[PDB]
Order: sequence, then C-alpha cells, then structure tokens
Amino acid sequence: RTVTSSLKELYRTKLLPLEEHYRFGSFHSPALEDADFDGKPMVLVAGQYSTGKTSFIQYLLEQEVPGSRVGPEPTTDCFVAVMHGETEGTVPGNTFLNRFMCAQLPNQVLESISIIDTPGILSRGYDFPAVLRWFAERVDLIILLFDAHKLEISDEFSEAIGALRGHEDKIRVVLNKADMVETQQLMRVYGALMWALGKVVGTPEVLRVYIGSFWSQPLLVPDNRRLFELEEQDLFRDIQGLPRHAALRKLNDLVKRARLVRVHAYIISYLKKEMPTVFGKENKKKQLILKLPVIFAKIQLEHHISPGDFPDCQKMQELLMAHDFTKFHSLKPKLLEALDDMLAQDIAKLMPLLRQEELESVEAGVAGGAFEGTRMGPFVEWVVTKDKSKYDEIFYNLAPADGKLSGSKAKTWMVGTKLPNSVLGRIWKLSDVDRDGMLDDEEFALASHLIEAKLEGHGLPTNLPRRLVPPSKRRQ
Amino acid sequence: RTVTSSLKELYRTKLLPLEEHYRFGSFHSPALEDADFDGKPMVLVAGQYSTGKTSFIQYLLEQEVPGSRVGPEPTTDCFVAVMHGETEGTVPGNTFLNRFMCAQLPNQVLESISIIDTPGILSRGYDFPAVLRWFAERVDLIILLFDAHKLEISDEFSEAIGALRGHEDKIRVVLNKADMVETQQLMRVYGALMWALGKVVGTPEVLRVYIGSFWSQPLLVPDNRRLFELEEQDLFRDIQGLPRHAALRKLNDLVKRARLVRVHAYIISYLKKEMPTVFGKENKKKQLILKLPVIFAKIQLEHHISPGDFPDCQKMQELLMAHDFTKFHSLKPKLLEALDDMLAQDIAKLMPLLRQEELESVEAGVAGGAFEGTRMGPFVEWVVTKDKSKYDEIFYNLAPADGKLSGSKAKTWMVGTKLPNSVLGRIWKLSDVDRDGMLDDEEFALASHLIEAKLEGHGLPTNLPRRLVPPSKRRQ
Ligand SMILES: Nc1ncnc2c1ncn2[C@@H]1O[C@H](COP(=O)(O)OP(=O)(O)NP(=O)(O)O)[C@@H](O)[C@H]1O
Ligand SMILES: Nc1ncnc2c1ncn2[C@@H]1O[C@H](COP(=O)(O)OP(=O)(O)NP(=O)(O)O)[C@@H](O)[C@H]1O
Ligand SMILES: [Ca+2]
Ligand SMILES: [Ca+2]
Ligand SMILES: [Mg+2]
Ligand SMILES: [Mg+2]
Repeated sequence: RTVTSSLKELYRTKLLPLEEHYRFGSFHSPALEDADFDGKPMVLVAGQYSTGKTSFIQYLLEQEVPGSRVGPEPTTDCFVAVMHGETEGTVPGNTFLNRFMCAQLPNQVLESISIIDTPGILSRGYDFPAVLRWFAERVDLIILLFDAHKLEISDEFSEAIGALRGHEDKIRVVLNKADMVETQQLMRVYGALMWALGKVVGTPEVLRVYIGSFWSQPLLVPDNRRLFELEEQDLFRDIQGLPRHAALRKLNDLVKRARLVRVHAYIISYLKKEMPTVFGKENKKKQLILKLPVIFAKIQLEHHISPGDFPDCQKMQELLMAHDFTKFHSLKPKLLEALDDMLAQDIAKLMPLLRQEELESVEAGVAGGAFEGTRMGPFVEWVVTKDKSKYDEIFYNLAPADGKLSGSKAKTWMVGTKLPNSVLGRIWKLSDVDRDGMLDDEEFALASHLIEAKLEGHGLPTNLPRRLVPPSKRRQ
Repeated sequence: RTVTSSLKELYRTKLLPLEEHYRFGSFHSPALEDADFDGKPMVLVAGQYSTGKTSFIQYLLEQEVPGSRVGPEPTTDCFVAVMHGETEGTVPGNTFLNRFMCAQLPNQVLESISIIDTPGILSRGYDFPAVLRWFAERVDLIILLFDAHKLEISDEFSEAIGALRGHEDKIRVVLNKADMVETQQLMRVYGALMWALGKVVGTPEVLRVYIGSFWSQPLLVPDNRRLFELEEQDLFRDIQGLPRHAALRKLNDLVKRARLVRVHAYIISYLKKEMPTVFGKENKKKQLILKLPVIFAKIQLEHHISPGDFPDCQKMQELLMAHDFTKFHSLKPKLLEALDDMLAQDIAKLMPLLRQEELESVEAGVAGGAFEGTRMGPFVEWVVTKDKSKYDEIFYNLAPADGKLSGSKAKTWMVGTKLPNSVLGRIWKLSDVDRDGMLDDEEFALASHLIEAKLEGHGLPTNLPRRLVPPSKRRQ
C-alpha cells in the first residue's frame, strides 16, 4: 500500500505488457522482479587501476573487506558485491558469474546499503561497458575515481562513461589522493579532469567532483585539509541520504525505462508495418536496416521524443540483424496509450504521495561506519589610532620616501627590535597590506602594534582580521 | 642582419608575392608593414563586463590609467591602447577608430610592452569577433578574464573564443577575484569554467587558468593566498618573459599565415581553373560556391593540409559571392614552391640562429611595475618514546575500549589539564591521526606530549610534521 508498491503495480499493469509484446527483453532489458523494488540500495565504485576503489570502500566501512585486498600494481580482477551478512567471509556466486564474488560482514553500513566493487578499467574478457550499463540501470549511486597522482582517461573509460549515458544524475566523480600532490598541481589536474569529462559526457550540465583522499592515512601535503574534510562530508551526506529516498530514484528510473520502451515499441511497430506479407521479406529487411537512422529520425519527426530516448542505431542494427521481422507485432495504440497515461497522470499523483513519504523516517539513514559523527572530534573602530602619533613620530624619523618606508629600512628597524626572524617575517607579511613591499604610515603603525603585541607575549594571528586592517580596508 | 630581419625578407620575397597574386588582402589579411616586425609586443586583455580587465592592467602597472576608470555596472565602451609615452594623458586615434583611444604614461612596463584594453563582452556596433581575430593575429598574449564571483559564459564570448581559433597558444585564461568566494565554491566555479571551455574551444590540449585576484585590495576569504600569489607569479613570469622572445612568436605566426595563404591560393586557383572561358560564367560560379565544402574537402584529399588550415566555408562564401571569378589567377606552381621551400628549409635554418639569439639579453625583460622583486618582501627517531611508558600508565588507567580511548573521556581528561578549549581542540585535531574520533596509546602519548609542550610555553604547530607522527606514520 506504499509508493514503491504503487510503482510496482504501475509497472506490472502498464509497462510489462508493452515490453512483453514488443519483446523488449531480447533487445535492452529483461522484465523486472520484485527484487528490484524491495531490495537494499546499491552503490557502485568504478575507476581505473590503482585509483583506490577498494581503499575507498574500506574507508567507508572503516573495516577491511573479507575477500578484497589492496596493492600497488593491479591486484583484484572481478566484481565484489560487498554486502551485509552475519558471518565474515566469502562466496563466489549462458551468463557468467565466475567473474563475480560476494563478501559479507556484520556492519551497520551494510545494514543500510550494499556496495559493489568493480574491476579496474584498463589504462578482452567480458562486455564491461554493457555490465556497467546494466548496473547503471539498477544502481543508486555510481562513484567514479580519478587519482590526482596519475591523471589518465583511457579509451576504455570513455567507453564506460559512454555507457553510463542517461544516468549521469547517479554519478559522483571523486578525485582521489588529492593530498599527495602540491596544490597548484592539484588545480592543474582538476582542470584537466573537468576539461576531459566536459568533452566526453557531452551534457550541458556539469558533474560534481568530490576532492579528497579517502583513507585513514596521514596527509602528505596538508595545506588543503579543510577542503578535503568538507568534500568528504558532502559526499558522505549524499551516500548516507540514500535509504531515505529510494522510492524517488526508483520512480524516476521507471519513467526513464518507460520512455525507452515506448520508443522501441514504435521502432518494431514501424518495421513490422513496413514488411511485405509473403515475398520480398529478405532485402526489404536488409535494406530496412540500411534505412534505420532515417526511421529513428522520421519517428522523431512525427512522435515527439528526444534524441536522448533512442538506442544506438548500430547495436540495434546488430540485433535487428538477429531477428525475424515477419514475427514482429504491429502498432497497438491501446498499450501505448496505457503507457503515456501511466507516466503522465499516474506518476503525477504518485508525486504528492511521494513527498508525504519523503518526510517520514530518517531512521533508514545509513548508520556509523565512516558516517558516525563522533569521528569529527569532541570539540567543535581601530586599535592603533591611540598610539598612532607616536608610531608616526618614529616612522617619519626613519626618513621614508613620500609616505612609504623602503623594505630594507623597515627590515633593519624591525630586526632592530631584537625579535627572531621568523616572527618578524610573519609580522611583515601581516603588515604589508597592499603588499607592494614598502610600509606607509598606517601599515607601519600596524607593524609596530604587532611588534609590541609579540613583545608582551602574544601569539600572532595567521590572517589579519578586518578590525586590524587600517581603515582604508575593504568595500562591502 | 638579425632574425626578425631574416623573417621580414623571407616574408617579402617568399610570401608577399603569393598573397598579392591570389589577392589574400581582400579575403583575410592585408600585407604586412615593417611595423609588425619592429614594434613593441602587445598584450591583450579581454573578458566580459566587470571581470576586472581595467583593474588587472591598473594592477600590472601599479598605476592608474590616464583615460580608463573603473566601476560597478559597465563603464568604458571602447579599445584603450595603454602604451608608453613621455606625457600623461590621452589622444583618440572606411575603417572606424572613434571606438579607439590611446593612453600614454612614463612607466617601465610600458617601455617593455604595451597593453591594449578592450570593451566588455556583452553577457550591435562593430565586428567584435573580427577585431579580436585581427588582434589575435597580431598580439603576443591574450588574457581572458572570468570572475569567480559571477561565472557566466555568454554566447558573444564563445563567439569570441571561436574567433581566437588557431591562436590558443597565446591565451592565458585568468579566473579573477577568486578571493571573494569560499573555497569549495571556488572549486565549483573553476570546475564549471574548465567544463565549459573544454566544450567550447574543442582542442585536446587544455588551456592554463591562472587563479587569483589581481588588485592591491585586502583578501576577503584569505585561506588560499599562497595559491594566489603563486599563480600570480607564474603569469607574471609569462608576461615578463615576452620581449626576450618575440622573434619566436613572430616566426611562428609567419608560419601560420604561410599555411593559410597556401590553402587559399589553392582555393582561388581551383575555382579559376574550373571557370568556363566566355559563357556560362554566372551559374558555374553560383553553383561553384554551392559546391564549396566539396572543393575544400577534395583539396584536402589531394594536397595534404589540415582541417585546421581552412577558412570558414560560409564567410568565404559571402566574399566569393562578392568577387569576379574570370578575374582570378591560375595555379602557379612556382610561387607555391617558393612558399613550401621557404617554410621548410629556410625556417629550418632560422631555428638554430634563433636559439643562439634566445640566449642573448634578458635586458629586454619587463622592468618593475607589478614585476619588481622587492614586492614580495625583504624577508624570504620519535620524541615521545622516552615518556611513553608513563603516558601509557595514564592512558590505561583511563579505561579505554580495546586500545582506543573514547573522545568524551579524552576530552574530560584534556580539559582536566586546565588548558583553554581552543588550544585543547587544536591539540586534539593534531593528535587524532587516523582521525576516527578516539585516541589509541600512541596518539594519546602524542596528545600528552603536546599538552606538556604547551604547558612549558610553546606555540603549537599548525600541521603535525612527520617526526612527530607515531611511527605507524606513512609509506614513501
Ligand atoms: N587516498 C589515497 N592516497 C594515496 N594513496 C592511496 C589512497 N588510497 C589508496 N592509495 C594507494 O594507492 C593504491 C591503490 O590501491 P587500491 O585501493 O587497491 O586501488 P584500486 O582502485 O582498488 N586498484 P584495482 O582494484 O586493482 O583497480 C594502493 O597502493 C594504495 O595503498
Ligand atoms: N580582484 C578583484 N576582486 C574583487 N573585486 C574586483 C577585483 N578587481 C576589480 N574588482 C571590482 O569589480 C568591478 C570590475 O571593475 P573593472 O576593473 O572596471 O572591470 P572591467 O572588466 O574593466 N569592466 P568593463 O571594462 O566595464 O568590462 C569593479 O567594481 C572593481 O572594483
Ligand atoms: Ca605597503
Ligand atoms: Ca584515533
Ligand atoms: Mg581493487
Ligand atoms: Mg573597463
């Protein structure tokens, strides 16, 4: 009596019949079970060799994976479905599953979701893309890893991303080990990545990248850790927030499928309606698949669907090559109508019910692993105008240019204050506000203030706060 | 007797004749003067409204521009050639120059180079792109500004970048005012920019962006200033290093032009060779321009040039529309040969002479403005193993889980040390190395060490250095 229930009935009564009639199962997807309506949300981790997928998961679980280890040059070569289970251990599952393993372990995260770990994308066994597309159809989130340490986008990869088409909304691109590269360089890599991806996925809507280094190791180059913890938090929120709304992603994928189904129905229908009854069959067919892009196109001319909805002409050509046309069924306006109406109105009403559900129970939310909150720790006019005239007395007794004291002179004086170099350098950096290399009266008074401050026994700030900036400070 | 000299003669004797014969001047570019061989290198600053072009220049010169002011909503509407001169002031210059102004001022930077400032690209007066292309042909560097504060890539802009085609090597993309946006957001914008640009310019080679805020104002959000000063330094080196090698960029642009010339020569030649002597002229022409892409293409079939070398078919169609075919000249293998040979062998020998020149005088280098060096300022096993057993005594007297002390307990103890919260929080952050939220024995000993340290009267580090990381530290 819930919403996924409603989705399921909608499917069974409105979609399934059309799929079965135009034999969707032998072209794109087999019919769905209850298992893909009533099962734990999956996240998929993909990327090329040594990008840290396994590490990433290890890190999400803050626990080691029974079957999967981690190493320098490529180690594991198959799909590991990291999922819940009462015992620690493993179990290895026309179709081929010997390239498929299953790991189980008592762990809350695995209560909330399950994480399927993939083989590394090469920088000739199966139809990797095809499987990525199958998962893409089924899965809740797709994590793509790039490592800022060895930026590479292989052909195979861009084929994979080609295969994730229509599901970009499920993609989280994470740029890993950003902590093992000097920052400028990071900028360089990030830039390259987004350029590349930009050209590759081709959508006008930009993918979010999460910048960090997903492992409990110390940070190599630490001067960016704020950003890393932040990005990590964002992604974690995104993952942790999955169980709360699977209904929505389900609904949505149902819509997408629907659209594809409708398209293909039209395709077969038209082919069948083009076929001659008894003789000529052969070449009317071969030619008919010679004229496929014409078909798709015209069908767009007179039906209103998006280039986004159509399958691949050539693959569809392979398969169409495999089928018998005379056996195809004809256009059936009834079932179609059922469809159009379904999505339109029925999904219309499911929306409101959905919202009402989308404020129900955060209990479903993913519980501690790398998610636990205790992991962040248990903890969390102008002042110199009084001494100005004095400072000025000094400053002007130091013979400045035209209001600006040379850097060298400033230094000799400063070092004259018998303070250690380091402190002084920091003070300089703090005081040279327009940062030209000299010190004018105000900047100088500031410097002096800071020197006195340190003399009293005061840690210096690391960034000059507004209240200390000479009043020629900043518009707002 | 120098290299630009040699270039000039090469041009005059090997290129000019071909241009003049196939009337290059009435299609792409007029013939060159000595003035574009013997003149001060230009840099061009472009971008859309309020991106800070004028500010950028102001900042490069560390001086205000006589004619050009700066404001909130769009202010200046023309081209300002900021160039050297003995007096401060201005002077306003079929062609139209009333959209052109000239400013002069005594200033070293203006001794080394001149900077042409442009109107803001709208987010119907002239052929903006065309002029950007003319400058692109002539100019040494092209600065494109985007502001991290209002990321927008207008149609007009992408038309401009479309117009910079073939000269991307001269492009420095700078993302301005990066200091007025929180860092994550910066990442977001940068990402967007590179995605967009990626899709727009279309080359497999990625453009460098320089991230900063080019003005002497204080920094809004300061926690990225290292990067900003760094990027600034890189760009400055790039600009400052121009006079040192104009010969190279000249040579190179000469090559590029050559290639274009050759192409177009072929085009006209073929058209003329297709034209019928006395009658039929009319439609053989109109049709001949109906079949232009066919021409270009076949000419690639049988001549070996790159899609990179060909003009725009449609524009060439407008102009071809303007010309008389019977007046065109025929293919002249001689002049062409002269060309091919020129670039090939002659440029071959110019290279070595060039290198010898490219180690001659850095004196030409741009002198102080924002370039002066004095602007950066006048300034620039494990230790706890001894007290370990003691610390451990405490740690284990605190009843930890299985080697890990809960965060709350750790806190009560720490706060027990009667240190201020802030310090303690910092210490925590420093000590929780695997950053899970508890403290194991080593991490705890570290914490203790740090606490004692602060008690003695010691500033805390801001980043735990390797020598202090418990020996389970980091692979290398
Ligand atoms: N965040 C990180 N920063 C730096 N190094 C890392 C990080 N994560 C993992 N590594 C190291 O980089 C390598 C990648 O390890 P791994 O986690 O196996 O990647 P992977 O994607 O599982 N490789 P594969 O499964 O063979 O495609 C290992 O040697 C790790 O020790
Ligand atoms: N680095 C910076 N950070 C923040 N704000 C800036 C920066 N540079 C300039 N501004 C402000 O942003 C606006 C842009 O000023 P301006 O230098 O005139 O840009 P512009 O590109 O010359 N505009 P236009 O010539 O009309 O296209 C002005 O109000 C400046 O005060
Ligand atoms: Ca100063
Ligand atoms: Ca810890
Ligand atoms: Mg692995
Ligand atoms: Mg301006």
